[PDB]
Amino acid sequence: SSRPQKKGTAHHMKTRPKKTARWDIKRGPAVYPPLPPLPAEWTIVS
Amino acid sequence: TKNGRDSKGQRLGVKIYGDQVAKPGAIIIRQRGTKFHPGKNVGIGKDHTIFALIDGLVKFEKYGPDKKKVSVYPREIQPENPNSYRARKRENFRLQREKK
Amino acid sequence: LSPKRTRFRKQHRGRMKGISYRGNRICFGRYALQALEPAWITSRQIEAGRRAMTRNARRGGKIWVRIFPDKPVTVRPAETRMGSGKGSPEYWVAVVKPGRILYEISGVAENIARRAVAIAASKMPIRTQFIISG
Amino acid sequence: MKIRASVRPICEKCRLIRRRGRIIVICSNPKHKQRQG
RNA sequence: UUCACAUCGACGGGAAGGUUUGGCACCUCGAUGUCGGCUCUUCGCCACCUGGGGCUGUAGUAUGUUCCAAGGGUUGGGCUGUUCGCCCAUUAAAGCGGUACGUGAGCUGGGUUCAGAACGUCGUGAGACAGUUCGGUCCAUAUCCGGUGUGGGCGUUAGAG
RNA sequence: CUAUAACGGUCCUAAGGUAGCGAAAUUCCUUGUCGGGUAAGUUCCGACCCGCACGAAAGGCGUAACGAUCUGGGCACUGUCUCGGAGAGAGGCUCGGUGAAAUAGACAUGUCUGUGAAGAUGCGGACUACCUGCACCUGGACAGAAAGACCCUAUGAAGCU
RNA sequence: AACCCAGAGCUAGCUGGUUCUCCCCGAAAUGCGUUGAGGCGCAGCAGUUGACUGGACAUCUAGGGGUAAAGCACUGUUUCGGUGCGGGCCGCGAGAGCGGUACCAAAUCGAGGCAAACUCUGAAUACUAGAUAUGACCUCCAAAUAACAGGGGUCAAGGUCGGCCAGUGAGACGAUGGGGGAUAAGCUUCAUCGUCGAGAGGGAAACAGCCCGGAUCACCAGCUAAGGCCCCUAAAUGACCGCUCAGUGAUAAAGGAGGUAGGGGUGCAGAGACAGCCAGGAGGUUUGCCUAGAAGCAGCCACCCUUGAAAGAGUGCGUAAUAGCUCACUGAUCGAGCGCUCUUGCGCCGAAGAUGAACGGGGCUAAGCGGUCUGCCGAAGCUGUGGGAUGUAAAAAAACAU
Repeated sequence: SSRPQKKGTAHHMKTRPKKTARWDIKRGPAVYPPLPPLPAEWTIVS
Repeated sequence: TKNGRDSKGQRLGVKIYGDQVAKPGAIIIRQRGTKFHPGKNVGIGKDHTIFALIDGLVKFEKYGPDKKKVSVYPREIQPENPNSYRARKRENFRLQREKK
Repeated sequence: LSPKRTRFRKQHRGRMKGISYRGNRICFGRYALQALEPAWITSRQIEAGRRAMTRNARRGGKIWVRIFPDKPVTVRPAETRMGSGKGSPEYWVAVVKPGRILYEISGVAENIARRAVAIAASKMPIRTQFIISG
Repeated sequence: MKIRASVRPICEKCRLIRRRGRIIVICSNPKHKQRQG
């Protein structure tokens, strides 16, 4: 004994998924080419 | 058995910091003994309180290397204004009232 | 082992905060036992270690209890923790932070100093190591 | 054997071999024949 | 005898356990029935005895200690309501424990927490003492899971012995 | 001899326990020492005495007889026990007839571990298990029974002084 | 202290109960007083309504404080040495004197710390008080082409007084600074914030209080956050650099270590090394004492010199002790890589419980952990499309903001 144990909430901070590798923390999503705009989608003109 | 636990809870701050606006008669310092001495335009009190005599500003400064020497001044300036927002709010009160 | 004058009977706890300066370079002696881990050290540890290096040296060289406890720790009986009336007459404690010198010993040849201060490190609750007077 | 979890070479002639994990001492004098951790 | 480590290990230090005494008081006061015995389990080990081994300040016979080992074993009584609290006679030994201090919809009620009564003491007094002493109806025709037995349908691709 | 004080001095009250009895239905420490009894007896009998806190009509001490009284040891007698066994009767069991009960949110109602108001069939992982009867046992469903009787609270109720 | 009827539907600050829809706003569990603390009164925080307002957010500058840290001026303690005052002791002698002691102690000095009720000093934040800007969109008019300034119309937003009225008054955990405790508790008590309370959803296996995030609705549409990409479950068993061989990867220390990849220092390596085979390995001398004996090896003192390649009054065993044995040291062959040293990273032992593997399982030598670059999955979040509702507001809308 002489060592406490880690309970609810307390247990969570020790043992939740952390992304502890500086690299993957850094990253950002792909961007893209700007994708020039798109036409209308509907027309009464018929 | 405890014997202990008899605290008073009294409060004694500085009331008007340097470069605030002192009314006349208003208290500058409520103190226990004389940390800050009276300078000019202030009056000591019965219990060493330091209160303003004329409107103006409070200036804490050394009256000796050690002492505070609190003081007051007329400090009247700036009549000039530059804020659009206050005028805007007032303008809205009326426009909306008229609309409704 | 304790102070003579009881300035204030009881004294509440504190906390460790690592050394950064006053690393207590070396003043007396030539070989010190530098602490590394912050902790308390009672007066009874101090007794123990001192005995260790005195009877180990046993031929020459002078010990130096570089630190003196000077703060009381209390202990309460088994009465449901009501009011902490009397426990200061119990052990005293020296708050020892990192980078601090615990003993100093001169007038001793090199390796004899190593055995004295190594044993002395065994009697004592925190990981240390011995330093020479640089 | 003296299963000391931390003992060390003591005779001048201790050999300190590790086998199947266990760090052990073997000396010509079996008083000294220790196995560690 | 000399010899720190065959054996005991002062002075002090670092741990694991969770079963003693405790600290909190989180569930349970439209209720989670207490001590000790009986019967019946089953599990843990850091091992008491039986299986194998080192080391021994082991001549042998005894041992002393540690190491792997839970497969098994782990009496009968006298005293007390009272698990190493204990003398008797053995015995290979006559272990320590966990299981709501295992087990009261299985059992007894010797103790304690009911009403009677008394002793010492406290209280002027009613009464009282985690002091003592004598007496004091512990209820039950299993729905379900569980377990021990035993069947039937049906599956087994045609149907059966 | 050493000890225990026959006998003395001090404050004290109104005075400082007489006779008997005594570890006692009163002695806590305490299974108090010692003797008898027993193979072994914290119970028991006889004594000693530092009576924690016995004691003279809230009587002291002892008594022949009497006790569905409490208590200790005896001889005879035995299933109380060692260590069970067989038997007869009434139930249980099956078939014909009549036919309740308490309980009951709905239950398509597994084990181990983990979790969780910190002791789950209802959540997670793994294992295990055809469906459904009947007899039998009672470890769980914090099973039923009585809105606990212990503990506390209420500027609750009631009884006694 | 009967039973029935009546006052009596007694009283209960205590338990239980309180039924149909939608819409908008939506708390507290704090202080004070209380025969009061599992009540109530006031404040504090909702609603709704009427004024007067000015902000709120960011930025910057002033003003006081004595906290964190530091410090020994103060107070209180605190070790090491200096100094010696003065005192005790020996006595001489019938007075105090020069002194001596490995002597006890008061001020001081040098070195050296420590303190919630110590400060010569002293931050960051916090607080108070000032000025300084500009938020979101539109429609625009004049543009080559933007931008923005030019206006106009909206929308969004702070407070300080009041009115009518509530509920709340033991919060919980997490982070930090602390008291109490044993620097024990999912303990208790306060101060500043977060979530839960009153809040869903995804990650965390399950799992109020940890992480992202905030749920008006529809969608068999898409991009991401926290977290992840072998199977059970979505998505690379994807790239290259390293490190682990224990199933570690899920849990705990002191201590131990020729485990393992590196690093920091150190000397040696043809006036050749650590390996081994080797050879040699003393004279004084039995060192003096003690002891029966002590002769290197019970114990203690001197502890050197001579000889030489080299020998320590001998390293260990042993002998009654001697002797004996062997080490250190030293030359030759073989042959040029080996000692020492502290720490970094990952590991091993130390590390054992009671129903049955308990750590998601299958498993894995990468599907583990350290590092970087790329693609993807991932929520009720953001987008896209389409409805609803509140006000803003006074009218068809439409547009915002929720």
